[PDB]
This record gives sequence, structure tokens and C-alpha cells, in this order.
Amino acid sequence: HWGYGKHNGPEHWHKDFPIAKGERQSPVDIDTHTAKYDPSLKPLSVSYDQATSLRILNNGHAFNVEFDDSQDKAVLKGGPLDGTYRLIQFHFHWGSLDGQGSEHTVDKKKYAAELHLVHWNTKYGDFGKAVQQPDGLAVLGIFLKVGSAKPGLQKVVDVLDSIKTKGKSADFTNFDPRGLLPESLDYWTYPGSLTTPPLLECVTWIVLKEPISVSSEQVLKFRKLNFNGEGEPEELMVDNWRPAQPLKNRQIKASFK
Ligand SMILES: [Zn+2]
Repeated sequence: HWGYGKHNGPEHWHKDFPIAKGERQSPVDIDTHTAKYDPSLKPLSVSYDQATSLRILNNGHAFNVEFDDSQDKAVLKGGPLDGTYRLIQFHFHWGSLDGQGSEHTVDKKKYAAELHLVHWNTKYGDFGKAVQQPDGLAVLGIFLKVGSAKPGLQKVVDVLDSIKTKGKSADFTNFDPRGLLPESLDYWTYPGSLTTPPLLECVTWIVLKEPISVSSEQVLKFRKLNFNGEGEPEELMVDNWRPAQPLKNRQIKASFK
């Protein structure tokens, strides 16, 4: 039932998913002046050299690029994390206009889009078990701004024509996610949730300070995707973002001063 329209969007989610009103929901606004530098944070380690991508899917809500998580090939360690977290998929949230689209906000500023690299804790054995745990996932969030083109994103935009409508998938091998990262690994971190149903409170969020830049032509191709299935009235896949949720009893920590 759920989606991003007037009759099924974020303000309706709580009827099927009561945790939508919970104590550690995501996204949030990051107030930069209230966030605390934490000297206890250890350095962040992104090890993506052996990543194995498999394919790309339009699921009616976004598109997902899916990875082989049957071994430690692409992992996230360090920072706030205890242990090893395996890369399972990435996806994006974006807007109808360049001034909206991100899920997290920085001093109330919305970016054009947000990339989520989703990782699960190998102590739990599989992704479905990990989402039932408070420390089961680590999501690396990266903001996108419209300016220069991102060469490492072009291969993704090149394949979107083949997955226009809900339920379509395609082969997507040999894509290197290192090409989606900014120069700096400086970050904010806090405990939160999945940003789509089932909204489970299982995520350690790691949100990079430095946005990546993409071109207008790249973001326009995201906005050509469809929420509907093939043969149905067209509904463009835009504004598939959940707004900021109450911070409640949480503190956001910074890795940098
Ligand atoms: Zn997401």
C-alpha cells in the first residue's frame, strides 16, 4: 500500500507500521552547531576493492544496485562501529527539483539527492536477522549537489532506460562503488532506523560531511524513472524521500573539529 503520494505517503505510514512514531526514527536534521566532536571515534575504514555488484532493480520506490554479500568482499569498519559490516546494496532518494530530494538535512538545508550504502553486521549471519537487532546495519549516507558531472555515476545512469518501470531488473556487474565517494571521510553519526517501511530501528547512521557533485543531466535521468508498472498510467519516480523526524533522546557526534 505504501508509497510517497497524498493518500499513501509518509504521513500515513504509521497505520501499518506504528514504529514510524518511535524513539529512534530516521532521517533527522543535523544541527552542525549542536553536534559534538568525539575523540573516541576511531578512523573509518571503507574497503571496497573486491566489491562484486550483481544487478539493478526498479522496486516501485527507488532503484537498488545489489551486491554479492556471501563473503567479506566489500566491508565497512572502524568509526563508531564494533565489528565488520558487509555491503548488500545501494540506492538513492531524489527530488522533483534541485532544492529538495535528500532525507537527512544539514542545518535544515536539503540537497538534490542522497545515496545510501547499506551494510549488515556479519555477527548476525544474514540481512534478515541483522534488521531485528539494534546494531544490525550501518548505512553510509552521501549527499548529492548539482554542479559538475560524477564520472563514477555515469554507468548507473546509462542503464536506467532498461529499468523504467516497477519490477524491471537488469544485469549490473563489475561496477565499482569507490567511484561514488568524496575525497574526505569526515562524518556525523547517530543511532536511527530504516527510512522506508518497515522502518526498523536497527541502523548506525554514518553521514559524510562532503557532498559529491553530479550534473543536471545525470539527475534528470533519475527523474525519468516510473513508480508505476509497465502498461499503467505514468507516475514519474520523483520525491521518494521521507522528511526529517524528531531527534528525541539522541546526540549526533562528529568525527572532525
Ligand atoms: Zn534509503
